[PDB]
Amino acid sequence: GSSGSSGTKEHPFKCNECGKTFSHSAHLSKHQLIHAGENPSGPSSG
Ligand SMILES: [Zn+2]
Repeated sequence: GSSGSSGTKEHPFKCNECGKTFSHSAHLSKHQLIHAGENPSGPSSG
């Protein structure tokens, strides 16, 4: 058949923390640092 029913979001890199997608890894890896607390909280509320 085919690997990827959906049309868009066909990037080889997909974040598992949120569910994002990046064409290149460098982008993902970098976008991952955001999940590892890399900014001062504020308006956040759990
Ligand atoms: Zn993410």
